[PDB]
Amino acid sequence: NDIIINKIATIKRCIKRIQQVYGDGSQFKQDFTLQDSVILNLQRCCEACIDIANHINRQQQLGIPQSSRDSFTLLAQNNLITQPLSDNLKKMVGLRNIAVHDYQELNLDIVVHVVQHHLEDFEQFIDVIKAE
Amino acid sequence: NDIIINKIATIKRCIKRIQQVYGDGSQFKQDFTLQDSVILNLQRCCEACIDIANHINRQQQLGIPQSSRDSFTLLAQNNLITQPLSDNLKKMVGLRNIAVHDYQELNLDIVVHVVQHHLEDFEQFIDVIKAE
Amino acid sequence: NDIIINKIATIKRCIKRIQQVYGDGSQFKQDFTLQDSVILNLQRCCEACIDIANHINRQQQLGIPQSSRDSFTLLAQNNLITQPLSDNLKKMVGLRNIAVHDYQELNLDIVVHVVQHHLEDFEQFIDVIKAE
Amino acid sequence: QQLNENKIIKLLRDNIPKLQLIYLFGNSDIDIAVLAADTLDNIARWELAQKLASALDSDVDLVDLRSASTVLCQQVVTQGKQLWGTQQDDELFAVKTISMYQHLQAERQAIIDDVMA
Repeated sequence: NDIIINKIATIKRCIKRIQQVYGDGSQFKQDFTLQDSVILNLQRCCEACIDIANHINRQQQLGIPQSSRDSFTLLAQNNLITQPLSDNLKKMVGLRNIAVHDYQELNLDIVVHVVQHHLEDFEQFIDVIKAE
Repeated sequence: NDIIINKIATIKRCIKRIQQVYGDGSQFKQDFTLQDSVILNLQRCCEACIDIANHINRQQQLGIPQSSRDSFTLLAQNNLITQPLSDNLKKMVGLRNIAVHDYQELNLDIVVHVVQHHLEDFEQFIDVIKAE
Repeated sequence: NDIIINKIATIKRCIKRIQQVYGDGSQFKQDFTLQDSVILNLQRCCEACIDIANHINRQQQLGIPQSSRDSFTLLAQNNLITQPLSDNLKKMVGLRNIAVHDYQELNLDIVVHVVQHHLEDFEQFIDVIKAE
Repeated sequence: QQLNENKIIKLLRDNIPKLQLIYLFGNSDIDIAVLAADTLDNIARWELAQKLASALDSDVDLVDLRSASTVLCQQVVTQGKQLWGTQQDDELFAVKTISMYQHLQAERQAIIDDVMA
């Protein structure tokens, strides 16, 4: 299957882009261009994860996902992923919407927290989908 | 690496064969065996360049190639090869696909012009990859 | 079928080219140009047979093969060509890959033996596909 | 649905000179692929895609089968419904794409093996 390979490669590319543009974080909370790049690549990661989840739900006929969060609920119900991982991907779902607009004062701390604590969730989803 | 050394030697041998068989190019349009040899050695040069690029992409995880030309695009957008050299190698890959897949009548004037002005691109690629 | 007609015509022209360039074979192991010509025309024969196999597989809805050998495998599994002919064609594909990509020392004796005894496989494939 | 197909066919034919093939593959974007005697200009191709999207009231991706990658052409061959064009051109494009995709799968096997553990 080429779709899954390409989506996994895109998630890896965007994680590398986030880790590179962010660096150590000393310049991140100061420069808005780095923040824009990080936000865009985080949204790309989240969208690609949702795409993989939907494609696997349709492939193995796990069900019809009612939403983008329910697409991970379908994977979790059939024990394809663990409930904590599903809940973290659902967290990431709200990240893309919140970071679209330009409320900078709130989302900056949230974006920093996501970059520091939630890229491992994308990598873990990559790993658990890789075993298929 | 050793594979890169072998492929560089292969490219050098095939370039020497092209230069030896082509001569002054007067008998090219007349001798079909000469054309066959030149075409096969050009295809070999393209295959070796593609193999080098794919091995480098695999070594550094620059992504997966979506096409044979893409194997050099993944280099260009990583600042490993210049955009003109990348575009010229993609031209060579297009010529190779025309030659081996036969989805278009092969143009001999294009072959003559590539022999006269585009082996320099293979030697430039050798120069760039040798200082890995 | 016009596509099958054109591919068969290509195979016939390339068979005649192999037979004419090889001649009596007295200068084959000594002249690299004749070797290159015969290799290129054998590659053309192999690629045309592969294209015909892929067309017939898609046409009869037998499946889209992932490898070029898998197309002959599908033709054999659907009783369109015999297993010995399928294996012969797949080993011709292997010879072509050896000669082009150079992932093993090229044995000119195998090329000579194929010119002497294995063009009949291309002829038989043409005659079998013709009487569809 | 069939009424939507005719709009796509006529809109592409009225703006793509020397057009040969129109495939439809894929509530989001409508997935259309085209093959002509030339390669569409990138900016002009996107502009025509936006024109199609405005006419159909849904997003549209216009795939130029002459400059697209081998994987995308393979996907279009494997699932795309041919809207317009002769069957001869369809078969030619299909066999070209299948052969090139087989050779590519041979080319990029090590990378795929490495990235997929």
